[PDB]
Amino acid sequence: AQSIGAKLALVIKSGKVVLGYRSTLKALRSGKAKLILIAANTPPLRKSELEYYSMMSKTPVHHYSGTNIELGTACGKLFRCSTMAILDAGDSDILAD
Amino acid sequence: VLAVDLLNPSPASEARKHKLKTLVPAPRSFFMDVKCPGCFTITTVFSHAQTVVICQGCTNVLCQPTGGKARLTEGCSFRRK
Amino acid sequence: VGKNKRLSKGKKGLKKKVQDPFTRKDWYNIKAPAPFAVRDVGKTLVNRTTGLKNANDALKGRIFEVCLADLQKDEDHAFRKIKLRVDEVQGKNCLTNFHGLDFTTDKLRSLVRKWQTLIEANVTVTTTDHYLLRLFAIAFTKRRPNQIKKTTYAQSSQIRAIRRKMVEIIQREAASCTLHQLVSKLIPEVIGREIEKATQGIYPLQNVHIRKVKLLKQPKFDLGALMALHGE
Amino acid sequence: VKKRKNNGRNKKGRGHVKPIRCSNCARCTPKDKAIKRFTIRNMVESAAIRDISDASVFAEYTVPKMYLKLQYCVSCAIHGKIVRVRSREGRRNRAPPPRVRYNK
Amino acid sequence: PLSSVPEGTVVSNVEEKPGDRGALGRTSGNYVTVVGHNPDEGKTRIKLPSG
Amino acid sequence: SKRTKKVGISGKYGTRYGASLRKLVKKQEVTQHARYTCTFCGKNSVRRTAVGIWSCKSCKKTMAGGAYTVSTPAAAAMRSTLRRLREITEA
Amino acid sequence: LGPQVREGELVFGVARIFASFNDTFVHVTDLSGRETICRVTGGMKVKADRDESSPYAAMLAAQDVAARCKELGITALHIKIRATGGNGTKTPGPGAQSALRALARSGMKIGRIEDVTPTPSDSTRRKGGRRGRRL
RNA sequence: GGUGAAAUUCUUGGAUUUAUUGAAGACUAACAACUGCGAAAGCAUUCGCCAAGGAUGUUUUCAUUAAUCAGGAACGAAAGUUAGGGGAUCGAAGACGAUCAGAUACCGUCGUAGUCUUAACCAUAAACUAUGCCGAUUAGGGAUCGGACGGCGUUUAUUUUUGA
Ligand SMILES: [Mg+2]
Ligand SMILES: [Mg+2]
Ligand SMILES: [Mg+2]
Ligand SMILES: [Mg+2]
Ligand SMILES: [Mg+2]
Ligand SMILES: [Mg+2]
Ligand SMILES: [Mg+2]
Ligand SMILES: [Mg+2]
Ligand SMILES: [Mg+2]
Ligand SMILES: [Mg+2]
Ligand SMILES: [Mg+2]
Ligand SMILES: [Mg+2]
Ligand SMILES: [Mg+2]
Ligand SMILES: [Mg+2]
Ligand SMILES: [Mg+2]
Ligand SMILES: [Mg+2]
Ligand SMILES: [Mg+2]
Ligand SMILES: [Mg+2]
Ligand SMILES: [Mg+2]
Ligand SMILES: [Mg+2]
Ligand SMILES: [Mg+2]
Ligand SMILES: [Mg+2]
Ligand SMILES: [Zn+2]
Ligand SMILES: [Zn+2]
Ligand SMILES: [Zn+2]
Repeated sequence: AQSIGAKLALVIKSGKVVLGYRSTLKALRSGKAKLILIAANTPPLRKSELEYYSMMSKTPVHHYSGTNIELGTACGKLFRCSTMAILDAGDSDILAD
Repeated sequence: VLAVDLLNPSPASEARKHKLKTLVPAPRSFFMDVKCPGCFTITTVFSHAQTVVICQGCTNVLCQPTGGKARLTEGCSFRRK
Repeated sequence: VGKNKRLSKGKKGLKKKVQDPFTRKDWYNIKAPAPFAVRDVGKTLVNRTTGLKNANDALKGRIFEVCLADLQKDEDHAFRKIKLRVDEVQGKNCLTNFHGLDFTTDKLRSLVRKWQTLIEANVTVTTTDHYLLRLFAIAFTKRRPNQIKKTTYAQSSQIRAIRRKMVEIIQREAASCTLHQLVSKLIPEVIGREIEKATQGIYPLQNVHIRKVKLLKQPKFDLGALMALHGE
Repeated sequence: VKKRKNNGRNKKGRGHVKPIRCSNCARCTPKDKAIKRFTIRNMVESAAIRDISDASVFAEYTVPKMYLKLQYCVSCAIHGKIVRVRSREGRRNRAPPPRVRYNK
Repeated sequence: PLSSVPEGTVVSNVEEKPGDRGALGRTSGNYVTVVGHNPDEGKTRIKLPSG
Repeated sequence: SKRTKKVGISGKYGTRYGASLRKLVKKQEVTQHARYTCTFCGKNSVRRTAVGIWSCKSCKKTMAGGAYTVSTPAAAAMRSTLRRLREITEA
Repeated sequence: LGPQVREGELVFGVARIFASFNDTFVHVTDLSGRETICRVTGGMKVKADRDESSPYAAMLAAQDVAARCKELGITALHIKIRATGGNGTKTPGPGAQSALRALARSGMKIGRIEDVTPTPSDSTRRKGGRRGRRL
């Protein structure tokens, strides 16, 4: 799962993504999200709620293998992050698989 | 020995020295045109390619990288250009 | 030496009365399992059955070393010795079954030689009958007829490839077998000749052998199975 | 002065090597420094083979061999006459001695 | 129950007899180790903190 | 502006109890007053309440640990052993 | 008294000769190792205790084994020579071969010679120190 | 039993020896070499996981980013020190048996610290190739370990190309 680190860095530079929980849900209502990521140590109730929204909106979900600290530093930010959504891909190819 | 013409070595003697130790360095690699049996196209492939080369048509492998010069698929033909 | 005893019998003692304990011994015959050719393998000694001391209790945990040459009536198997453990005692007869295998000491020392490579591996396996037994394997490098180089050494990467191949073959052959079925495969050395063929590409690898086999666990006694191979 | 070019050790290209126990006095010496002899012999001496041969129950019989590898420290090596002092020029000769193949 | 346990595991608050609710190994940083089973006449060997 | 050369936290004891005894207690006091990152929420706020109780000031979780440390080497080694033993043997 | 058997057949035993550099042991058991038939050591014959390992003492000790085992009915032997082993010399003592001949000359039958010296794969530390016995 | 020869010690309260079974701690024989790897000290049973390194191959990329270093810093055998666990084997100190004119020794039977491991100190060795590091040039030869290139055959496999 070493490839996801390089793919995510490119998306930040080229495409547009939104970080956090409240903003991620608001993107799911619009139905124009393409991929959401979930950290390992997010609360289990919050995890199960997010997957249900994805099932209604039928968008793919990816389970990150690290904590919420590692997800934040994987995006160049200096703060924790638990969930995020990719509104559109840039020059990357994350949505290919 | 003790009386040699260093300016004009024989071509046979220069084909055995290291690629950098001749009178003037020169590469010993080349390019080649590979004929994929499936298609009629032509692709230029380095002799020492480090990457798996895919043909434009029908998406077939043509070479496998290795330590020295890449080995071609058995059912293929090439010419040194 | 006669004249060295100082304390002798000890603090205080007295001589004995009854001697010659061999007047109360008995002799029994020993039998062999089904696959082997000859059944009689020798005689055994024990105290006579009496009150408070049954004889059959003393003849239920003994093992014997019998060379495979004697069992098969063939001098080819002159370097392998196997053990037979007694289970049930009929009238003046002891019944036995398989309990292990081992090379002779001199054959193993003659195989190992300098300027060669020694490859060795082991793996545990269980049969359809719930027998837990372990197998050892051994092989050596083979010289080439036109070879001029002094030493024949394999690369450690190749050694691991052979070792991986050895384990896979042993597990596959012993995966679906019984103890009686497995023994019938040990004496013609089926495992060795199949290993040599598979590892041919990696390196020649002369002298493939199964060094020894010992078993770890046994199921319930199941007297019906023992009589099936015996008394044929 | 150096008495030997190799320091009488045969160790170049590494820093350390585990020692072994001498087979006579149980001394510790590096493995590369010890004198090693490999010997193959019969179980019984040549005069006794006939008595064993005709007392066997296997028609013709071949008594097995015994294989040993003895290895000594230098102090015990030249007291047991395994090796002996050589001349200054004859020291630098590592070919094994030519065993007698005619025996007069 | 101590029977449904492989050898080598550490446990705590072990019952001397089934139903007495804990007697052995119940102090800070202590445990007991199972050693082996006897499937017939079911009985288990254990090692106590004192040895 | 360091205020001490080597005494450290155990400077409140003055010149009592002997030099050696102060060193051993300092080894154990330093590790119990520090803060550790929570394993559930991720924030850096976990502090000891009782002799063997540690709780997070943010997500309010409470966990039982060592006397003066969140976990002990013996207890940590057992989880890996138990995990490795379980998954190969039964799966 | 002895095992009943036809005249053609012969019954087998095994002899375990332990020959160290200080004494020699001659021991005869049944086909398994459980039952001991006879055992005489080299020290019983000699009275000077520096000759317990002498090859002469082994011959005398081996002779009366054949006599004592003759009436039990056993007529053939297997041989298992062993040295001290372990951290020892691993070379059988001087009396190892003398006893073997005396068994053959006395009239007993012989088969399946072997060496059963115990050898370690990697041993504990050996007695003596790092400097050895300096005499 | 042990020795050049003996003694102390253990033994019919069955020693030593024989076969089967169990527990504990240490160590990895033979293969093993004028052979491999690491900055040195050092490193040898199997397999899984984790990060690192040299050489070779290259019609990839950067363009002087380099050499050696007073003070300063990381690692540094064995013995020794501070706290727990472990303690089979060997064995400083110590107690006996012989030897000797004497024997607080060499030889023999016992044996504590130590020998092993976790967390911290110590910074010395004939730490040796008694030979500092970078670069250029100077003579003949045959072996060997790692990578590449060329070639006639033999061997062999669901076999070719590869490997020996
Ligand atoms: Mg080097
Ligand atoms: Mg050194
Ligand atoms: Mg109670
Ligand atoms: Mg003696
Ligand atoms: Mg001397
Ligand atoms: Mg006894
Ligand atoms: Mg062990
Ligand atoms: Mg090597
Ligand atoms: Mg080994
Ligand atoms: Mg300096
Ligand atoms: Mg040290
Ligand atoms: Mg130490
Ligand atoms: Mg204390
Ligand atoms: Mg200690
Ligand atoms: Mg001792
Ligand atoms: Mg003293
Ligand atoms: Mg110095
Ligand atoms: Mg110096
Ligand atoms: Mg030269
Ligand atoms: Mg050559
Ligand atoms: Mg080469
Ligand atoms: Mg080639
Ligand atoms: Zn095509
Ligand atoms: Zn010596
Ligand atoms: Zn928390």
